[PDB]
Amino acid sequence: CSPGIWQLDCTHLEGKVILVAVHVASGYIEAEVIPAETGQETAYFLLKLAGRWPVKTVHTDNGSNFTSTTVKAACEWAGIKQEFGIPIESMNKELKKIIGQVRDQAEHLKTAVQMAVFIHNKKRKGGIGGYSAGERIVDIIATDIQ
Amino acid sequence: CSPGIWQLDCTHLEGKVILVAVHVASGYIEAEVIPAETGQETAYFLLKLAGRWPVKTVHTDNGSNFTSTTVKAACEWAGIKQEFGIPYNPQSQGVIESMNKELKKIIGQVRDQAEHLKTAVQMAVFIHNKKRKGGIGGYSAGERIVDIIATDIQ
Repeated sequence: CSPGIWQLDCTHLEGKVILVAVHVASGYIEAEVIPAETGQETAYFLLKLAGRWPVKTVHTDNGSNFTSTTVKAACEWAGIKQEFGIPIESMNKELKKIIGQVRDQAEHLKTAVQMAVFIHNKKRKGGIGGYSAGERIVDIIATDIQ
Repeated sequence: CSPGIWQLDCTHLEGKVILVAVHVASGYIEAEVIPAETGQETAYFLLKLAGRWPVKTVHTDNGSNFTSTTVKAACEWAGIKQEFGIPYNPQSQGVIESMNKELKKIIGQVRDQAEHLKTAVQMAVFIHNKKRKGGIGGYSAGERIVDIIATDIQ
């Protein structure tokens, strides 16, 4: 597994679009409800992600928002390589599970999505000891920068 | 400085409101143009921040968006100590003001590179976090934050 590789995909709940990013080596994720499944919204999400982590390569499917000119330009500007494969998902189902679990804890889906991301990244296997995904990513990136 | 301390402020540019968080120990920042200066938008930003980093304390002023019920509940849910008082006995008040000045400087520099202010702000954040002192060697704020936090996991 490489420290700079991420997988990106869009999922759906309550007629809303959720953009999900998974740092493949750690299982860490970031997700957000976007107003429309456009290239512009996807490009905006990528720039945000690239600004906080050393993103070297992003794997995505061939959807129009992902193959868009704006996303291509954002990747060029940010120094990110895009990979598409032949024309992660084990995380979209997991995130949807946690979102179901905490859905009644907030009024809007967007808030519940963030609570679910927090829960996912802070969770320890069997809830006792070990590292969380949030701890695995800073450790992998930190040991890599030196 | 402690690995879990952040300062969060609200600034205005081109009539838009930008929320900025600075990880005091490293200089790393996260910023975003939010649609309205409300407790709801502030809380949403905080929950996002809290899910990616081990945020223990966030310093804010007493503006109505920061003292809103929704922000207090967000901090409570996330286990964040919200401090309205002047920063934790240091002199991190100078560093905390330099980033907001410095970020606005970078926003003016790249403003022509994208159509919308929101995109420019993200480009400025990227530049700020990736930037090396004098552009040669050393650590960037992005590397300092992950190193501080990783070494604190033990």
